[PDB]
Amino acid sequence: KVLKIAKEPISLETPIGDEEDSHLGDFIEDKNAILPIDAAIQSNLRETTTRVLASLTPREERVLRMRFGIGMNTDHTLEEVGQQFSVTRERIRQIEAKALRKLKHPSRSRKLRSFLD
Amino acid sequence: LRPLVPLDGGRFATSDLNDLYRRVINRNNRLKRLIELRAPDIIIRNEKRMLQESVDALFDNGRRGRVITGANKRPLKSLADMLKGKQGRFRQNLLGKRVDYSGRSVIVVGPELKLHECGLPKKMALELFKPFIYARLDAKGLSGTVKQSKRMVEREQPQVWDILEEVIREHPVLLNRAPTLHRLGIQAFEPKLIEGKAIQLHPLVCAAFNADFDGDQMAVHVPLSLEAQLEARVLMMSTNNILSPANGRPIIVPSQDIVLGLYYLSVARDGEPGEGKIFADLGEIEAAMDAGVVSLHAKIKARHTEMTPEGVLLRKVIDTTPGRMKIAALLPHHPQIGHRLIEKALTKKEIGNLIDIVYRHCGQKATVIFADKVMGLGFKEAAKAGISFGKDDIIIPVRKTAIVEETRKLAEEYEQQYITKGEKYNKVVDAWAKATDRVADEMMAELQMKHKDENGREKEINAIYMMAHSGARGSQAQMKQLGGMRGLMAKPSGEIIETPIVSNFKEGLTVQEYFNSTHGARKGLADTALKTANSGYLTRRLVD
Amino acid sequence: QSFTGKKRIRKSFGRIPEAVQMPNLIEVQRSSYEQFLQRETRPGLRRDEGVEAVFKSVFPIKDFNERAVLEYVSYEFEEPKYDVEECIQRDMTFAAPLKVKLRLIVFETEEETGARSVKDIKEQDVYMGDIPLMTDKGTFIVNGTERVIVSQMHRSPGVFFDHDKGKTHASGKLLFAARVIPYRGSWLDFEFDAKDIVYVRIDRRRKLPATTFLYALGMDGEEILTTFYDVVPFEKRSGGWATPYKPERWRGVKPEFPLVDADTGEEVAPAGTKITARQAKKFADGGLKTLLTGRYLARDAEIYAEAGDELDVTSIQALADTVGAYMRNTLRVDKNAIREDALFDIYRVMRPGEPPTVEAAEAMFKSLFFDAERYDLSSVGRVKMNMRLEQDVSDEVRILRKEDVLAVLKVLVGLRDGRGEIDDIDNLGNRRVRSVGELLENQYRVGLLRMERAIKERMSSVDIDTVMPHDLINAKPAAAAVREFFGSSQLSQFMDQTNPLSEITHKRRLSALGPGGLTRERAGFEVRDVHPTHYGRICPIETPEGPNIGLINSLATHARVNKYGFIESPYRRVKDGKPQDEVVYMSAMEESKHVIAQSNIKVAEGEIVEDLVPGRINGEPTLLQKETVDLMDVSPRQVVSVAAALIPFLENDDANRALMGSNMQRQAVPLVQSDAPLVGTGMEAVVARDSGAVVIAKRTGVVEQIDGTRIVIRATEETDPARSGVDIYRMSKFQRSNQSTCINQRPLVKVGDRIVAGDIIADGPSTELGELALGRNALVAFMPWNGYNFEDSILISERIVRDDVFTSIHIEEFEVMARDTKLGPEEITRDIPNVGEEALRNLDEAGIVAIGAEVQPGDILVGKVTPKGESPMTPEEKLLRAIFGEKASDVRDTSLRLPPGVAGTIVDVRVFNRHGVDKDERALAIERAEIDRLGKDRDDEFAILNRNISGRLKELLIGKLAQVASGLWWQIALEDEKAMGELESLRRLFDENRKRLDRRFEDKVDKLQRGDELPPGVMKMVKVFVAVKRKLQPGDKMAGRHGNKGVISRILPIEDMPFLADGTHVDVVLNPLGVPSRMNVGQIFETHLGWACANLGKQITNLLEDWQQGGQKQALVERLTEELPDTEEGLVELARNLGKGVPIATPVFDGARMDDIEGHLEMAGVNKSGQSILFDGLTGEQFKRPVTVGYIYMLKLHHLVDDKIHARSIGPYSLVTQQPLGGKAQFGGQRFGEMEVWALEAYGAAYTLQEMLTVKSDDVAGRTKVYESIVRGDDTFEAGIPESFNVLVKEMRSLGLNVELEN
Amino acid sequence: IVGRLIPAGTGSYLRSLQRVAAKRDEQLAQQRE
Amino acid sequence: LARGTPVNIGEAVGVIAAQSIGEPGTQLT
Amino acid sequence: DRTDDPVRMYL
Ligand SMILES: [Mg+2]
Repeated sequence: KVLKIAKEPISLETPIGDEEDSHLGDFIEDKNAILPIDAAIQSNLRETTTRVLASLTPREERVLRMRFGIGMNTDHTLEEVGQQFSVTRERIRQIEAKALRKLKHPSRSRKLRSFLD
Repeated sequence: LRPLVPLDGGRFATSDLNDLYRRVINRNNRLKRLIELRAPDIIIRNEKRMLQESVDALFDNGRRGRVITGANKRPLKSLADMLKGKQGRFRQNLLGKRVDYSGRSVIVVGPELKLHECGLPKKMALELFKPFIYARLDAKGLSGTVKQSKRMVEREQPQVWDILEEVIREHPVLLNRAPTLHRLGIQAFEPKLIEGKAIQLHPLVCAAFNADFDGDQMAVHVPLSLEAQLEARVLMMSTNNILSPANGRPIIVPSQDIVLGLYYLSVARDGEPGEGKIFADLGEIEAAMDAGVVSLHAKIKARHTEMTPEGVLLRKVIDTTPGRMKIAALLPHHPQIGHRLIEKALTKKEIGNLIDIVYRHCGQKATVIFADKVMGLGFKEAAKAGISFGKDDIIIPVRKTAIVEETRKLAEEYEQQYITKGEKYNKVVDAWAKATDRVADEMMAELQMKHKDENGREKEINAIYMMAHSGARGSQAQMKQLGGMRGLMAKPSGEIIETPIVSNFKEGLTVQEYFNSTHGARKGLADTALKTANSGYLTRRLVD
Repeated sequence: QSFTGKKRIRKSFGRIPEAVQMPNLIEVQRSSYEQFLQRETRPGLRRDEGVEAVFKSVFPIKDFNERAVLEYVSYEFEEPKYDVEECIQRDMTFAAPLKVKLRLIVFETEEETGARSVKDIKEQDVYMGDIPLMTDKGTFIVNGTERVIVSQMHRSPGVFFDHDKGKTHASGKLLFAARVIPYRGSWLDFEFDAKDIVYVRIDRRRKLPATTFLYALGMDGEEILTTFYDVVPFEKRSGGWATPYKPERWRGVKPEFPLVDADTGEEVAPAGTKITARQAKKFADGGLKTLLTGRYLARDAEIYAEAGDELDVTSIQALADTVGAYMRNTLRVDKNAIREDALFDIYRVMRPGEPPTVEAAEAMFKSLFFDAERYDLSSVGRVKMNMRLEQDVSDEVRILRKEDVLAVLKVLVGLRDGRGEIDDIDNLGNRRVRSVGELLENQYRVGLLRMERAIKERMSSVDIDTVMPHDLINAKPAAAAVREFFGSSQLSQFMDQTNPLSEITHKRRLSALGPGGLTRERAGFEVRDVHPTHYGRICPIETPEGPNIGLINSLATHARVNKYGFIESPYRRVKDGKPQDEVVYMSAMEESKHVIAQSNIKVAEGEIVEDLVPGRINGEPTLLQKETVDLMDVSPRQVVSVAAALIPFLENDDANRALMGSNMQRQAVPLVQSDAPLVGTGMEAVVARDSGAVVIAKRTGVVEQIDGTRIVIRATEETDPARSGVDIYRMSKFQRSNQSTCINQRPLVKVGDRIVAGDIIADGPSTELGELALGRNALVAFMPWNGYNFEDSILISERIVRDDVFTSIHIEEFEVMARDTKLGPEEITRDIPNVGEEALRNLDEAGIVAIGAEVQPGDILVGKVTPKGESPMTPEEKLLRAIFGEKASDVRDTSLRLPPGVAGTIVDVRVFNRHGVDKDERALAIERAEIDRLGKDRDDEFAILNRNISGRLKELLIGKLAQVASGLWWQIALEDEKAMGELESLRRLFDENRKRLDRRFEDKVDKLQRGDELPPGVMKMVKVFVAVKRKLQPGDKMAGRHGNKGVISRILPIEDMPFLADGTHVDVVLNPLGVPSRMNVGQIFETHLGWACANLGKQITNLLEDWQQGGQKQALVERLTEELPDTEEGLVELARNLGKGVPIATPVFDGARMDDIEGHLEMAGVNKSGQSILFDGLTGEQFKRPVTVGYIYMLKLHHLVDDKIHARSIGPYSLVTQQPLGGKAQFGGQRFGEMEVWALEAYGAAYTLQEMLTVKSDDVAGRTKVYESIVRGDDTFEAGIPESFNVLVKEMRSLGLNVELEN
Repeated sequence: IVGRLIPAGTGSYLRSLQRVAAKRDEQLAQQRE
Repeated sequence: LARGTPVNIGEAVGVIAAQSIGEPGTQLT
Repeated sequence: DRTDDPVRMYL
């Protein structure tokens, strides 16, 4: 581990060809910039989830969304989402398991079978 | 902005500004430690000077001693060095943005396509119209989700090709040639999903692009917005870029092949089969040509509507030719135009004036349709004509050896007694610079004469003379250089060579004359590569 | 004729060129490195030029504080640790270690004694480093993708006098800047100004007077004007006008004073020419004239005289008891009259910040010019100075002598007004060419100077008495210099290895750019021209068309580089009238005084009978008579280069269009089944035999067997006993060239065919029968076919793509790494999760693609499993994962995939495991198959060796019933002892050879099992070699042989092409408009010659099909082809190769004229018009005009449509600007530049510019929005602030600016 | 450089439309004091 | 100069003129 | 005599 310790970071403005044009900084990729395709699957995963949740129970869909968070980013735990609906107990976990096993059929989970990859 | 992304190989790629900021931070920390340590007054002030130099180099780095990085030997760029060169807001950052949704492919002639339709490779249309293909698959219902669509087009399934031809129907794509010198360099075309992997470009439009098909990557762009997709149809279309912005001359004029075909169709000779054989309609000419009764030398009479006066004009039996009738039928019906324009030889200048008059008097739709027809007509009548270059095509003037001998003898009469500069100029200007157009003029005169066969009909016109007269690729200077005297080569300072250079490219040039030729031509070739830089600089100054 | 033309006899067209055989094409760099690396014994190490000289000049050092010397005895060169064939795969440095002898002595002791207890030397030895020994083909393999070092053309050292052309002048005067350019040091400028004064503009920094420079040397003041002026024969006051003057310079001057004779008189008032007055003065015992005042009296003149010459008087105090006016003006303008003042001025000019001192300034000038350590002017510089300005012998001295500056100033002041021509700074002989040898010598000298500085800094601490040998000498800067020279140097930037001609033209490439010369911008319109001395030494046609035109012009075919550095082109020396045979490579410097007459002149049986032979006495061509001729050109192709010499009818091509064709000869991919051109050039055989990738028979014996992978050859007809035995040539199979193209070799020799030594056995890439074949000859019709070839585009037939005639391989050989990232070691296992099983096909258990399995574009090539941290937990993705029950994969997909292309099949998949843990659980079967094939080839070589050894032993024993006793190969089984002893000695020597081979193979297998050389980070590297079969798809830049380039048009079927009279369809249909526009009519003549050759081939093959080896076929071959009649039975094989067209070797400037081509067409059954009737293919009609239908030699230039096509809607974006990357590297996008954005700006398309450079590329928050909108269906977008403007305002905010938005 | 719509061409017409819309909004604001 | 119709408001007249002046470049001198 | 160099000034 001593060797291979980034001995000398090469300058990002170094030339790449026979001339001083198109330096290395213009050829480095981006491992953090969200590509537009990956954002497309994000928006559609927001649309494809709102459609699958529209078939569930209204209160059940609300508690399932609160379990993860579609509009609200505050991902609540089982008990936290439990207090918002009824007595915080295994009933919330039971309804969550029932909903999860609900949209696993070829009818509801049809457009999502090719979504998880 | 100055990243430190880990490159492939465990070697970090730190930006140039990172080293400058590190140096500035080091100088600041050293100055803070010296001030708190109560260093000598000559070291603290020297520390302040070092910090000042570091901050100077961090901003511009040019006004100082060009501080180089500790690792590399290249001059480190700074906040000012970035904005100056192309790698900042000048070219790389703001103006010359590496726009996505684009494509670069070698271009090929697209004569089977319309003037407003450019060939697009199927392997490139998918990568260019990926979001549009996804939208068409989602609206059509073929793909359930975006991920499934991307999984569909990624493998290039057979069901997505039908959607690609449907999405690319009226969506123009910007064809961007490598060098652009005017607004016609970016022309939008209704793409056609052609086979192969090369942009099938229209022959008439590549002249405006400055793009020949000897290798010219035409960068294709795709407008995403509904207005940009529509903006490329109202203004960036090839049909709307007929007349070049330089002057009132159409840039969609046939350059090389269509002009040659029209010249071959318009050349009229008094000797040919079917002399004065009056025809009924335009189709009668082709029906008789397919029967071998009338040739294409344009010497037969027929009927055609010229449409000169107000309103419709009667089908007057004109004394025109059959070859000029095939082009005359392509002309739109409108006053001030008709067969009167095709009566000339129909060279490149005349054909450009014809596309200009058809646009100057008639509309753009009829002008573009006439350009599309004449390109197909010129192409069909040029391949069937047989315009191949041959050994007897470039005819050397028979009255050339005698004139060369007399010139070289006149170059020796005054040279016996000898001022040397005056005698040299008499032997290079009046001896070789003069009579080199005399030999070229004699060659042109012997090439213009239509040789008549024993049967009273002329054999044929020289293909090189046809190319020179029609204006496709020939010229008087090029004719003289190819078959004439070849002129006199240049010098590094600009002086004309005094030695005799009597040989054309059709004949065998010895080593010395060809070396002089490549000594005079490399100057012009460098001017094509060096003076073009001055042209780009002038264009950049003018647009700004 | 040497087993390469006997089956491909080419009817030559040259008149009679046999002046001098052209040297080896790669001989430039070969002979360069062979003076940089002697590689022989001690007597062979005596080389004043090369690495030895610089080493012996820099290695010996001394210590002024401890009296420690580090002597240099000699260096021993060792063989390379890795072979070229083994180094090309390892991707390492093909270098050999340098062992130098050291000798540290401490004899010089104190107490006035010259010998100490350790006075005796120790005879040390230090590992200097590994230097890239030049391969036999001149490649200089530093890593994978071997890069050859192009020669550089820098300003040769020596004094120069660049007379200004009016620029930077007062009104119109000249400058005459006398500048001496040293080989290594500081430049000097002695230019003038409008004031008519010489200023020593040292290194173009300041313009201090030359009097300061003269004072720095010591010869200035009352002794500098000694060579400039003298004493006048004047007298004092006396009766009348008494003066003992001699009239010798009064001619052409008005008689301002009555200098009449003493007795009678002379010097009349007219003073026209003084032609008679001078004669009378000379005949009258001197020109005693009885007569100015305001003249220059700065001659030698402390008791009665004073400093300076400004009297303005009438010779008071008893006078102190228009060609040259420069020295007197500089001495007065100079404010420094003391040498100390001049030294101070020089120190202030060089170092203005440092305070000048008395001894410090004198030491600075000495170290700058009087010091050979810094002002290292090469011997070529001293010889060039001695030639320009005449001086004594100074080959040993390098620094500019004090007398040299005086001669330079004198010649400058003489050339200011006539008196000799200036020295042009743009002369070939003035521009000495440097090669890889001299460049590596200079950079190794720099590295040795750095090492000497380090050793001097380190020796002061470590004592020399009882010190470990070579403990203070470092080795990092030694090898670091050569690594930088081969890693990122401008001269070692790339090696164009698309074909054997590209390697030769790249090796014979004199690039005027790079370190030590003018850059691409620095060139200008001057150096981008061709000087007259370039004739014969540097080709003027073959030059890159881009911005680097005139700077990378390749060397001529016959030109050679002298020991000094100047290009020496051969010239057949001729005496008065009779041209003798003695040849001498006359350099460009000595070519001016000699008169040269060009070749291609009608010479009689014993001399030239023209009497008006053409030529040039010095650059300028003229008409020189038969007499007064000493130098003659060797061959007409001496002016053209290697890449240009293969242009048939090159004299017919244009000077500019030939540059396009000569550049594409080196830019033609190697085609499978590529045959020699029917209308090729005789240079093709020489360029193919003197190039790389072609095995040449190093022996005379007959070939034994041929299996493609290798070719065994017998020893010779007369071989030594145990010198070498049999020599097997391992034929190089399909390996990726430096241009990502195929390099394949075919064993042209047949089983049981004797081959002499020195001939090409197996062809290389794009070669057939030994001759160079850049492409395949295709039937061409130069007619516009339906507009598909309207522009320079080239129509194409399906027969040229169906027959697999223009198809290359282009092995990509992608590389993948498995570097151990910080978040756990990266894995190369089977596949990353969340991947379909269709992409995992063709992958073994290791994870790499199976060797020989076709891989579509984008398929998984090597599964790279890279562990990382937990990705950003999104709510929708977490819900989907919980719904499907799967778990979030902690590893990120990083498996290498093929880019969009038609690559398909995989040739080789090399795996380089780490030395630590290799073959533990990955690439085990790969290494197993590798060792199995290695053992198989070793066993085959051992078997063939034993076979030939047994054959030789039987041949030796039969001369000294052997069939009944076959086991007597090692025992005589009789009373013989001498023969048995000789057989035992031969068998033991052959067993030693076999043991050496086995030792090499076991060393190779041990190196393979121990772990290949891997980078410090990555542990397992897989180099998958994917090979393509690119056909002639529409888009390929198929350029002609002469320069008529053009993209291939639509591939018409073999039915729609234009029909010929014989029914054959042309494979290509070019455009005839390219000839009149660009005067390349030789392409038409070349096509006519190719058509004649094709008709001759069809006639001969139609004559052999009816009667094989008929008695009349030889007569027709003799009539068409004299070196044709061969006693062998190869006539049945020669016709098989001639059936495709009898090849022709036409010289570059002595080929076939119009009459020759006409006669060839008449004798080959071709129409006399050159053209031929060509029926249409689309519709079908006899064209009413003669159409040219010939066999043009088309190419398959590397600028394909596959490697150039590109399409990326959204690819990886940058970091500094968040813009899409450029180029086809990783899904780049076509950059929309300022000049290309103006096209839409002038247009009304502002919405496009508001979305192409606002939301398309540089809007990370708008790009995703517009993509989601386009995917949803609505074509609406929004983009307020692009990332470009954001980074621009952040950079401007970084400085003291206040760039800030508002309202 | 700023990335906004160009004031020439279709961008020029959209700028004219924006100006006339701002004038209309000002006239409407003047109606309601 | 694009068509026979008069110039319309909004065209980059200066940019069009600059391009028309730069087009004769690369073949001057 | 403007050196325009910190090193030279320090020296
Ligand atoms: Mg072109």
